[PDB]
Amino acid sequence: SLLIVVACALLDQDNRVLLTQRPEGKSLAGLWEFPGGKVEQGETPEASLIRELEEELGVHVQADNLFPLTFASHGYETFHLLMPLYFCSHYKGVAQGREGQNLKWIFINDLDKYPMPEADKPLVQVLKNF
Ligand SMILES: [Mg+2]
Repeated sequence: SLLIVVACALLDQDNRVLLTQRPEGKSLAGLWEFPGGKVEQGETPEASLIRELEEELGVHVQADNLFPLTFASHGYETFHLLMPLYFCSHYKGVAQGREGQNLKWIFINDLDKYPMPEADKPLVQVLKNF
């Protein structure tokens, strides 16, 4: 019924945020989005995000370095999405697409230049003003 997904705005030395794009596979190029994933049973939201970032990007993050920013809340035909967004400017590893996905570091004021899922878009506005 209610799906909880956590996401992260990873910030580099130059105030670029990382967006990722699923591979084109057998059809067309997908949308740009914040890295993240489902919050699973027996995991805190922070644990889930930390694991997602390590699985997807080989980026290593400490819970004390994840800061709540905002959340999105979005109705779909068959479930409700609640999506907490964290920011993180202190992490270890070099982001690489470990699941064959595409990576793009984008200056914060430029994020709304890129096609993004409808749910991710209010989150972009919050990032610009912070
Ligand atoms: Mg994942």
